[PDB]
Amino acid sequence: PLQPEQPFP
Amino acid sequence: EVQLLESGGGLVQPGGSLRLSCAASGFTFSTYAMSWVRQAPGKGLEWVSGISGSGGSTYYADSVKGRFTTSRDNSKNTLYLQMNSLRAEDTAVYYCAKFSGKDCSGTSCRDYWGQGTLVTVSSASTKGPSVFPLAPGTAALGCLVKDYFPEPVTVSWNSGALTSGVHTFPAVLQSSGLYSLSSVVTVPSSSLGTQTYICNVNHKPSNTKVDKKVEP
Amino acid sequence: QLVLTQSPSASASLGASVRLTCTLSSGHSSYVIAWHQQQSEKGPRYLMKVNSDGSHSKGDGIPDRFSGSSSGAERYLTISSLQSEDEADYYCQTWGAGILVFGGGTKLTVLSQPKAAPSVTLFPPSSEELQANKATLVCLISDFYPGAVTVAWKADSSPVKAGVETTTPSKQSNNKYAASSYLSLTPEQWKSHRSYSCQVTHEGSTVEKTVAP
Repeated sequence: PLQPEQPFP
Repeated sequence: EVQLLESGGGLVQPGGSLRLSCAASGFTFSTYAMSWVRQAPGKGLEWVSGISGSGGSTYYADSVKGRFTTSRDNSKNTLYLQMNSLRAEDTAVYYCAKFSGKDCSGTSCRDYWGQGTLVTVSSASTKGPSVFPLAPGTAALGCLVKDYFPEPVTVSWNSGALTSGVHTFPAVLQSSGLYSLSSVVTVPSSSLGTQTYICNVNHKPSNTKVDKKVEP
Repeated sequence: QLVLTQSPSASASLGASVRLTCTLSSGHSSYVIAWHQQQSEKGPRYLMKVNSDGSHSKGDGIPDRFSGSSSGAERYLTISSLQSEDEADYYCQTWGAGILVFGGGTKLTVLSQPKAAPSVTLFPPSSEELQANKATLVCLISDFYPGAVTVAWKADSSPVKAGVETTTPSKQSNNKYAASSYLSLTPEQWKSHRSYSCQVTHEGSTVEKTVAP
């Protein structure tokens, strides 16, 4: 997959 | 710059509860998500929890889910970790931390750690130390900090006025389960009759504060 | 599942360079990782970030000797001109949906450091502790390298094994090792023998100190 910009939005 | 300072660690019985705090400064607290990371003795870093900048979303590792809770106060700039139903394997140093992610794009992409605070989950109870002096071109003298639990112990000399020559040794964990350490200072052999030497031992888990004078 | 793979240990020589490797599990080959340094008995220190185009975001005061690079699923930390202070545990760390993920950490040993003989100080029981009907001998061992010693206690000449507690050596700020050994006695035994001794042995050579009532 793709990693999100931030783990804890 | 950024500063993160933990507090609240200590000794807890199995099944008990404990709340950790992390005071943050140097940045706008609410614009960053805040994390907890822990490290059992001799083991690797283990993620515990994360909380969004707004406090609107919390995230937990499976190892603590349903037992640990995280919160934050965006006026006091403080992050919290509330522990319940503690187990022996929760014994660790707990670090407060701030991980930035992908934005940012220079120094805003840096991460930051706190200093950690030790959490001990054990059925063993606290014991304060007994402190004994160690007498006498240079001379060596010290203090014996015997039979305490748990870690840590701080030792200063002349209330912070004496820092050079001071070496506080790591504690031995005796087979009894209690710790002992020694703190030694190297001083000129001339000021032995002139200068006064006091070690200041402090063991927070037992509220023990001892000032011991060391004479020949 | 998102996993970071690090070898447990790594070693290179003083003044040389070393490469540490963090490998992402398949399917996360474009992810950003961070390198964190943790010296013994200290909290972690952020070093930099590394994405697929290498790049960085070095922390404050991180030396130029430290650099990062990338290739496929692998992320690297390279430390050139190694110093004793570079001995540490190095963790890579990444993140996914609602998680952080850490590698297991790599312990870096910096080889070829100078041997240093131990300094030894031996204290007798304090007067106060003897009126507490106890007696402790304190043998303090510092400024030695490598970090391995054996201690031997002797009641006069006869060696004594009971009542001995000895720490594992740990690295001090001077980048040399310290340890200590404690001999518990009854005040009877302390006063019976003409002396007691602490023998520290380090790389085949023995340093001995002695105390008496």
